Amino acid sequence: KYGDQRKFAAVLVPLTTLVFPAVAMGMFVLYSFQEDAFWRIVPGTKRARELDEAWREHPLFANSKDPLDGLINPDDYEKGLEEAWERAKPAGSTVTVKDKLKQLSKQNNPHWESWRAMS
Amino acid sequence: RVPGGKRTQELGLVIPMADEDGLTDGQVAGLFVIALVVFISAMDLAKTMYNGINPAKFKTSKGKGYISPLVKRYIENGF
Amino acid sequence: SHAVKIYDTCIGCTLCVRACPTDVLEMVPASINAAKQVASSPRVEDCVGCKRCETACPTDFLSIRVYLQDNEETQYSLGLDLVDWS
Amino acid sequence: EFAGGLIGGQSAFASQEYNFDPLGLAEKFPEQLPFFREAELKHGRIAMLAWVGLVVPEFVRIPGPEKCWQASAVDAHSACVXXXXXXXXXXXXXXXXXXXXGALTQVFIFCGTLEICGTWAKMNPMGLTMENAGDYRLGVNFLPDEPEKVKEMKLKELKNGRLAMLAFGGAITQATLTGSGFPWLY
Amino acid sequence: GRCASSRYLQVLGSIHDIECGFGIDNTLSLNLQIFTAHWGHLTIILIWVSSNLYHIASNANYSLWVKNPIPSMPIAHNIWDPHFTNSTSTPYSHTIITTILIAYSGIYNQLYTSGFNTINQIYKTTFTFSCLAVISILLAKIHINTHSELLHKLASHTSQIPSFFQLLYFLDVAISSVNIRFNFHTGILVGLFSIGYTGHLLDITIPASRAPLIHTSPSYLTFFGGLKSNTSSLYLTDIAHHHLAIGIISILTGHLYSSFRAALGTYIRDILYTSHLTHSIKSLHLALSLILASCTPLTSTTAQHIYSLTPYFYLSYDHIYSTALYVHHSYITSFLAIASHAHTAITLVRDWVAPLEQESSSKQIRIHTHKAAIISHLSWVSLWLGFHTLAVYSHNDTCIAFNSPSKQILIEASNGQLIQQASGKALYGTINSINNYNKSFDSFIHPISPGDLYVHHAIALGLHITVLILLKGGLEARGSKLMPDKMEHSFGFSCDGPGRGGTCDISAWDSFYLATFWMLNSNAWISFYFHYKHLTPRQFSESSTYLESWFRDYLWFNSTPLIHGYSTLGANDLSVQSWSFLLTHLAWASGFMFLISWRGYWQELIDIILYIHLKTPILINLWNGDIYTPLALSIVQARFIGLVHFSTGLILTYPPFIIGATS
Amino acid sequence: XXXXXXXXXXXXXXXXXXXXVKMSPSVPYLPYPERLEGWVGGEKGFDPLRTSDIIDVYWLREAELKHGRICMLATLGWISVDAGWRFEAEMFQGVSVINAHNKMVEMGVMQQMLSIVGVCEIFSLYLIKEGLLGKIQRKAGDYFIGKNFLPKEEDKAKDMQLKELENGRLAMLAFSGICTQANLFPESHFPY
Ligand code: CLA
Ligand code: CLA
Ligand code: CLA
Ligand code: CLA
Ligand SMILES: CC(=O)O[C@H]1CC(C)(C)C(=C=C/C(C)=C/C=C/C(C)=C/C=C/C=C(C)/C=C/C=C(C)/C=C/[C@@]23O[C@]2(C)C[C@@H](O)CC3(C)C)[C@](C)(O)C1
Ligand SMILES: CC1=C(C#C/C(C)=C/C=C/C(C)=C/C=C/C=C(C)/C=C/C=C(C)/C=C/[C@@]23O[C@]2(C)C[C@@H](O)CC3(C)C)C(C)(C)C[C@H](O)C1
Ligand code: SF4
Ligand code: SF4
Repeated sequence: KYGDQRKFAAVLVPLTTLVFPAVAMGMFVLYSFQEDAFWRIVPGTKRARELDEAWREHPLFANSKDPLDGLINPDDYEKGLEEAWERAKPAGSTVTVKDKLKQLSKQNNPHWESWRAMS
Repeated sequence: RVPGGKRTQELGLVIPMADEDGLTDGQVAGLFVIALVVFISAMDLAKTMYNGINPAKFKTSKGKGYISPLVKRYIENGF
Repeated sequence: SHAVKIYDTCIGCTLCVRACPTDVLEMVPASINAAKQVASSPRVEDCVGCKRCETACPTDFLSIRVYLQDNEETQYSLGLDLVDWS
Repeated sequence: EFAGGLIGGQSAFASQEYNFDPLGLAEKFPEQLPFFREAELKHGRIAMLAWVGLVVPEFVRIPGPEKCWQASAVDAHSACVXXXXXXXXXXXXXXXXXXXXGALTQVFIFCGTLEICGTWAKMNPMGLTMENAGDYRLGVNFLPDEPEKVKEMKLKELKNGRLAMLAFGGAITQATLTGSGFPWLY
Repeated sequence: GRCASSRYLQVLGSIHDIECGFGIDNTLSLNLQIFTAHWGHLTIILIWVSSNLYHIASNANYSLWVKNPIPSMPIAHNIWDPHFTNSTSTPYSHTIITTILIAYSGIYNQLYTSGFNTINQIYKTTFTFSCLAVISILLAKIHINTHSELLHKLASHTSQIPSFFQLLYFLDVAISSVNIRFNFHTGILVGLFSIGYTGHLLDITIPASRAPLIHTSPSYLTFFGGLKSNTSSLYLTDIAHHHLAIGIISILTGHLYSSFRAALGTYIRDILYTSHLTHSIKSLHLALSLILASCTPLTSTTAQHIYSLTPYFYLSYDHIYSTALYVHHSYITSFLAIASHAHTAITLVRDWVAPLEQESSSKQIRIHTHKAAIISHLSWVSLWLGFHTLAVYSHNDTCIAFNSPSKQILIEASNGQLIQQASGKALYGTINSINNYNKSFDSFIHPISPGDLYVHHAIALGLHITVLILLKGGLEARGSKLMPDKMEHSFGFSCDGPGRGGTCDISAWDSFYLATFWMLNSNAWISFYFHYKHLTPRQFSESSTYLESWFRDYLWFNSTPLIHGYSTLGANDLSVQSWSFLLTHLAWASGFMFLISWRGYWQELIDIILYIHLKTPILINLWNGDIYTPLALSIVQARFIGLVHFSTGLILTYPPFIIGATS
Repeated sequence: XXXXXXXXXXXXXXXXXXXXVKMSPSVPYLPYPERLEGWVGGEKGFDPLRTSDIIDVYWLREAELKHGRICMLATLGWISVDAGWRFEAEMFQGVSVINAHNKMVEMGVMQQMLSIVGVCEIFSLYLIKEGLLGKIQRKAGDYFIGKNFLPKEEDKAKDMQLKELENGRLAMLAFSGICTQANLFPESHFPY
């Protein structure tokens, strides 16, 4: 008969539109209370820290987060910058290149990514 | 069937139904086996995408990695 | 927690400090303006984000800028009353 | 250096270099000179074999599919391929002939396989240069161990190839115009 | 501290924003995640294709529809719903027989044209496509492993020199390479796919459409025209020849860039550097935007040419297929069109490096230098079109309400008529120079009237305003006069506070949100135009110059069968259509409160409700709210949810009307 | 010179001396594919078409062994059925091997075998992946069967593994000729 496929429907439709959705919702609310929940979008999860440290352990990605990464010979760059600043230093100015860069790198933003203290 | 819409009634459009079954239960089961294979593979893929790449595998995993000889050529051919 | 940053264009109005409803901002001595003072945000963990400080700032573009971070909200940045997160 | 220092450009009166390149393609395309020499040697070899097999069938004809294995050297290509469907496309509906199918497509597929695992394998995978242009390392043990002997043997190969290319062109054109036997004359 | 109830919405709002992932540290991870997601999406597409093929094979009547296609109706799938009447018989079943749904997709004509004759072939096709889904997932796993193996091969990798760190940029050269991708896409994926489909047609489709013929001779490549008389569709020989020509052209074109060897082909970077471009081609958002802007003309022309030149057997004989396909593809291409602009704005926010202030070198730089001129002129043309279309429509409405049809302003559509006349002269010259003439082109050129002119002006107005909103959002995404720091913030953010005049809907995402309403409105105008002209060409030609005709003779008049679907007189097979009609009205109106009412009201309401819960005897001793604190939806989440409700209601309210009016 | 050249950056590369390149022994004009070194047959060094320059050899050796093993059985099956060896049970009177496939799939016994081959191959697919991924300890085409008759001299095993490949390669070309000759000339037998 044209029916006889409803034997499959009477099991599949209740299953996949009631049992599977209910199990999925229960599993989702259970997953919501894991410490790993939404670790890719929610800040301050343990797995995020472990993944970042694992990336940092790779020899290629050691100095990857540094915005100044790339200077093949930073000593040459610093020496050239110091020489160029010496010829342009205003009168009896007492600022050197080294401490100027050191104090231009050190800013005061305590409340930046402070969420790296729980997980 | 109780038709609706002007055109179906004024043209006599009908919807034939096969008196046979279509697919036998064996064929449906054969399709469901491969559907289950897709399902298992998709769950595995979802797990892998959720966890993402593990860079620290070189400290624990065996072997020494491999770059295919064409991948090297593609590396040095440019970008 | 949000991010409240003070820029050099500050002229020591103190209006931003007075407008803050949770004592996030304060006045610190400085030497970059005739008022010899600039604002500071030492307690942005209490910044709800009302942006009243930005409303009160009279510089051409705000010397104080509040950057909203919704995926960062704490109990203080949300103003939770019925519920404690501590 | 002329044409990247390839064998073939030296004159025969000696003390002179023909360095024949009126269009100056050697200096226009120095990065494709190895490919140019590959093509020149391939044309020369194919033309040598083509002239030999343009003369020979006038005397002996292998006894086979009578649809081919018959006629003048001119009516030997379109006859030994038959009315293929479009071009070099086997008729899968009626294999075993009975109307239309090729008789050389076997030569075509053998040449394709050899060419791919020949020139293509020499250039694409893990490399041809100026010196190893036509060198497929086939019968090099027969090549004498002397720096000038190898050079003169390569020059003889090149000049025989050029002569065979011109000769095949003339021979096939005369055969098409006249028919006739080996002289290929009116 | 922990999160509140807004965590779910915050996470799901960027659930696929792989750039915003927290573990992701480099373009290698981003590109590999995107590639694996592509593989999974291709698997989903293949499973969907196999799904449709299975349901046509099992719960359908393809074997009977193929015999008598013109008056017959296809079956989508059976209905198994325990909520129906266990007694009597539903209006969707022939008494005691099972319950069925009529397919309005068009797969029946697709399979019939492609050469399907038997259910067994469809079953084998379903099996093969499920196999292909398995293959796609396994390819995803394979590529994840190969890239992880390259990463592990960096445990045996060093250049013995400080330049070894350069390998960091080439790890994802497999995905990020452009020349190889362009060459192989344009050659293989386009040209050779077309050539393979020509082979399919010549081997199956043309053999399984006529009496037995020669061994697929080159006479199967014809140049007739359109609309074979018997099946009212394009000649399969013409389709095979078209695919062959396109395949040859694209195969030749695919040898352009330097893909596999450095000695052949020109580089895309050098092509752009010597032209009016040189954009940042390494941005993924830029590529996504400009390929979504490519799928948009393709999908729009698909909608136009499935109807104008029907390519499938007996597709024009179905009064519901032709409208449903056109409306579906018009909506798809509108979504892709607005997607292109949205991702252009995201590109400008995220992946665009600009010179200091004055270096007018980049194309985006030159656009941004005079962006005010662009936006002002777009506003001018939008204002002109709106004023002069609404005013002329109002003139016609007023003068036809006042018993004066002859006082209307009816500008004869002379330019479109000239284009149609030129095209018709060309086509007629083509036909007259044929020994097998008397051909037909169906609706390639249609009667153009003043109503057509007014509707085209309305459509141009809608397109202009949608482009205006999207372009303004893109150009001012990095900073406007009101908020000259907008590129320091996210692509989508709530506002900039009530001060400085008030700054609601200031982000570029808010520009997209505003532009989606205009996209929906323009698409509704286009779909109404097509459907009205489809239902009654004569009445549209005469009475469509006044908007009251659109209101009465189309909406009010054609909605009669749908509302009568289920009533206190019995039900029809349109009962689902009417129920979904009302449900989509409810969904459309439900999103008004997410758009009109804003957060603070509801936050106070939620505080009151939470007070109740923390005050109820039993709840307080089990749930103090400290875990998943209920909070009102944030501002951006609220706008997005209201937009989703509005879009769902507006889109899904239409198919019930189409089915009720055409069927 | 195993390396393709000797340099630091591929712009000032110094290509290896022509007489000093390793070179394949099968195709004398091609350099040796170093990716094949270590595997069983990697002494004839035959890989033109460069299909191992792109695909992990673990896959190809898995496919090479499966083809050879399946051809060694198929060649024996065709020879025996052609010489006349129909199974003891009745319903196996297919008269000719060329029509044995369509005859048996009609009877219903091919659907059983396709299932049994299918499950073992799905099990093979799990093995091949985890074998490649370096998770299990499995080589290419090593389904852990036998392993007791495998010679244990660290060189005799190399010969037997090579012997399996050589017989497998011969069977691949043998069965193709066997099947093709059967269709062309329905005279059907191992001698033909
Ligand atoms: C049709 C659109 C629509 C709908 C349905 C609602 C619904 C609601 N509004 Mg609202 N509103 C709207 C438009 C709408 N609004 C617009 C356009 C505005 C203009 C700004 C407002 C402004 C507004 C304000 C200012 C307030 C409301 C309030 C309310 C709520 C009070 C009514 C109630 O609790 O009934 C229940 C809700 C219903 C929708 C009734 C039907 C419920 C269904 C039919 C039964 C359940 C279905 C079943 C479970 C299916 C399960 C789901 C399925 C997935 C399984 C309710 C959630 C008030 C409120 O929240 O105070 C309590 C309030 O203060 N609204
Ligand atoms: C470019 C070379 C070339 C080409 C394209 C052809 C093409 C053709 N020949 Mg022909 N032939 C050739 C060379 C060639 N020949 C040579 C060199 C000889 C002398 C032995 C012959 C002797 C010959 C005869 C006697 C006949 C043909 C015939 C034919 C036609 C039918 C095909 C056939 O069975 O040939 C048969 C050809 C051969 C048996 C000779 C093959 C020699 C090849 C070219 C050498 C192998 C090349 C290989 C790739 C390199 C590695 C080996 C190397 C170390 C030598 C066809 C048009 C038949 C016909 O219909 O004529 C009208 C015919 O009866 N040929
Ligand atoms: C002195 C009056 C004046 C003039 C010369 C212009 C001139 C211009 N306007 Mg404009 N505009 C005006 C008033 C004026 N506007 C007012 C009052 C408004 C507020 C409604 C606007 C709103 C407006 C918009 C929104 C846009 C323009 C645009 C434009 C430019 C294109 C022309 C156009 O769209 O006109 C059409 C003008 C309108 C639709 C506005 C209505 C016209 C008003 C009512 C005229 C008022 C004149 C005034 C009463 C004269 C009093 C004289 C008396 C005191 C002696 C053009 C430079 C467009 C642009 O920038 O493109 C380049 C554009 O998009 N205008
Ligand atoms: C499906 C069959 C198959 C497969 C997968 C392999 C796989 C392999 N072989 Mg192998 N081999 C085979 C059959 C096969 N073999 C046969 C039949 C022979 C006898 C001639 C050999 C002889 C052989 C030698 C002598 C050597 C190998 C080696 C290798 C390894 C590296 C070679 C490579 O990358 O190719 C793998 C990829 C393929 C084989 C794909 C080829 C598919 C192409 C497209 C088909 C072309 C042939 C076609 C049917 C002919 C066209 C007909 C007509 C047009 C003329 C690899 C494990 C080498 C080794 O041991 O390295 C460790 C080695 O030295 N093989
Ligand atoms: C392991 C292994 O194998 O190693 C191999 C390696 C390797 C290298 C492959 C080998 C080789 C060498 C080979 C095979 C060399 C063959 C060389 C041939 C056939 C040369 C033919 C030249 C014909 C010419 C010039 C025709 C000239 C014709 C002319 C000028 C005709 C001139 C006419 O005026 C004449 C005469 C008649 C007029 O009507 C018109 C025309 C036709 C123009 C070995 C030996 O195998 C060993
Ligand atoms: C016909 C036919 C077929 C065919 C064919 C084929 C293969 C046709 C082939 C034709 C072919 C191969 C034609 C070559 C011409 C070569 C020329 C003109 C060389 C000129 C060379 C000249 C003029 C050289 C001049 C110089 O020497 C001068 C004078 C002084 C020297 O110092 C320098 C130079 C070098 C400058 C089909 C299609 C296969 C089947 C069909 O059924 C029948
Ligand atoms: S209101 Fe603005 S300008 Fe005034 S003190 Fe505060 S930050 Fe400085
Ligand atoms: S946003 Fe509000 S709470 Fe935060 S610093 Fe400014 S005024 Fe104070």
